[PDB]
Amino acid sequence: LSPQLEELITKVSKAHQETFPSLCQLGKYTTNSSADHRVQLDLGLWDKFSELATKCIIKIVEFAKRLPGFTGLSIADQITLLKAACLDILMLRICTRYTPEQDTMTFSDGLTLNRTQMHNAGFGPLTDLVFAFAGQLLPLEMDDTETGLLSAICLICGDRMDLEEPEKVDKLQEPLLEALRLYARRRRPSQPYMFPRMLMKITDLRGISTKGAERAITLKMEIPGPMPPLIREMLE
Ligand SMILES: CCCCCCCCCCCCO[C@H]1O[C@H](CO)[C@@H](O[C@H]2O[C@H](CO)[C@@H](O)[C@H](O)[C@H]2O)[C@H](O)[C@H]1O
Ligand SMILES: CC1(C)CCC(C)(C)c2cc([C@H](O)C(=O)Nc3ccc(C(=O)O)cc3F)ccc21
Repeated sequence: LSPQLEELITKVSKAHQETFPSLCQLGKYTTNSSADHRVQLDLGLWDKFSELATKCIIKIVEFAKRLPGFTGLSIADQITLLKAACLDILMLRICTRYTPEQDTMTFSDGLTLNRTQMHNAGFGPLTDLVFAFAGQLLPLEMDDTETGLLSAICLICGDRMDLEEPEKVDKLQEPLLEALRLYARRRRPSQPYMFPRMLMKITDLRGISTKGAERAITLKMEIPGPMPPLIREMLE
């Protein structure tokens, strides 16, 4: 047993929770825009969606800086890691806000969109793949500590190209992986495949993020102006 490891778990858990409200903590509200038929694009929904995406990107940067050692990396390496992982973490985040009964996802201001509205906000032909990923996350029953650590593991990874100090990043990732296995096994000792299944979701996230970046390129053709600047930073 390690006191340092337990403090790391609590610190990452609290950093996730304070930068990403839980479904249960949110006052849900809805919209009647484009709610019943899929269209190419509803620009009112794109505008609201992209605004919320921008806010969540800021929250991910805030979460990252709360991770032990992260601000000890070069500023360039911090930005490199954020740019490489932010879409992955966003995809994880919105898929933890999925309500199977209503077939909806909920954003951090409580906006709750049905599947068609998600499509119409810009997800387009990526919509059903995203909802199926969200679907297959549910059986894991991850809690907010596990989502936070998995997100941290996604972000702090020394494989990203163009890192200055990849070995320093590897060493920062090591206790995160240790903490997630410890925590997961302790919380559900009868389900020992939970930790490896959680790590396998990172590859799935990367696949979904890649499709979302491809979708960003066609969506650009359809909106009257450039995407919001922090979204562009992520997509470069
Ligand atoms: C992946 C793409 C990211 C690559 C790196 C580029 C993004 C770097 C963003 C750092 C932004 C710094 O944030 C700076 O302005 C933000 C908006 O005015 C403020 O953000 C503040 O307001 C937000 C509301 O919009 C809140 O959700 C934040 O919790 C709060 O801290 C910060 O308090 C301030 O420190
Ligand atoms: C429409 C499409 C496919 C192309 C454009 C970009 C790349 C911006 C993108 C980005 C995401 C991403 O998962 C996201 O931003 N999620 C997200 C997560 C949480 C919150 C919140 O808590 O409020 C808001 C969000 F917006 C999903 C779809 C797309």
